Amino acid sequence: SRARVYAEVNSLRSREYWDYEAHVPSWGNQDDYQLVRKLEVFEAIRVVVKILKPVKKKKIKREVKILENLRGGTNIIKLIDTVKDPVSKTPALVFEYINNTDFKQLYQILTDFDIRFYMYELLKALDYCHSKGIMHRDVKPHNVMIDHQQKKLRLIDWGLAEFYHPAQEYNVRVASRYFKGPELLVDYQMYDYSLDMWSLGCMLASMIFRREPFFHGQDNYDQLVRIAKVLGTEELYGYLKKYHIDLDPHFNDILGQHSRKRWENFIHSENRHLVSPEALDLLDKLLRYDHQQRLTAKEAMEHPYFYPVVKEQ
Ligand SMILES: O=C1C=C2C[C@]3(O)COc4c(ccc(O)c4O)C3=C2C=C1O
Ligand SMILES: [Cl-]
Repeated sequence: SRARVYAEVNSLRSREYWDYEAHVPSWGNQDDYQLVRKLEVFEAIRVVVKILKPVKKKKIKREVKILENLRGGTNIIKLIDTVKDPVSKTPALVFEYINNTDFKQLYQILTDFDIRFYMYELLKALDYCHSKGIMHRDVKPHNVMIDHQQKKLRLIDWGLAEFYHPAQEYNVRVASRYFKGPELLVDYQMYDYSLDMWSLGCMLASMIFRREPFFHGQDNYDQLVRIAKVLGTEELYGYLKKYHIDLDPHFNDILGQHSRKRWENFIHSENRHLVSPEALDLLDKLLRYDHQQRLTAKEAMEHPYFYPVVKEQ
């Protein structure tokens, strides 16, 4: 399997780009930054300070190299410095301050324009990083930072983000349960930037249908079952057949007969305004079992759904 876009990007670049094992950060004095408040992560002297956890050294390079690569990115959060504590020789990331407004409080008040705006802003981010050979693997509304007064956005926490090298197999052990795409739930390693487009999409469902999460699996197997109830099982099975995927025996007695529903099955009085058939066209093109069948980040910014947002640019 391969990416429809940006697939060579890293290959055409100096090894130094994407070989993070070879990265050597300069760690600075965290005494430049004092605890003000806690979010883990803290606010400080403004900034936000991330204390890297009991994590292997290799995992840390990957997140610094990637943040430097994406420095100067549209709607991508930015790194002011990487530091350590004098007494505590533990590594630390320090980011620009965005004045957050927790998505659970801010989603319920969104207008059918707010949604496309903030989704457009997300796609600006995802496409930019997809164009640098990096894939996020952790797009949830938690990692989507918004300032509704400022109407700014930042995609955050690149703790999990990996460089894309074609035909490379990746850990299927990433992302949050609700925003995991089918590739992760059926143990398929040869995934790419499409994953984030499932993530994003999943969030689209939530924003216009106000069912948050949209796919609320109660375990990791159920998370695929929950998806088969919308998208249908036959279309699922064909997807597995195509990529010659071994289906774990536990899925045997928990899928069965399921039908492609109508994305309109999810409209009701409370969400009526927020749905437009342009939302329901993009959305379909975004939530497809087959990672390759899915919209790219670019093709998405082109969907009609955003014609109202491009107009006021
Ligand atoms: O891994 C993380 C995790 C967070 C959690 C979180 O604290 C959310 O809230 C934030 C923020 C950063 C700046 C900011 O201004 C803000 O409000 C966050 C992060 C950045 C990261 O890289
Ligand atoms: Cl990983």
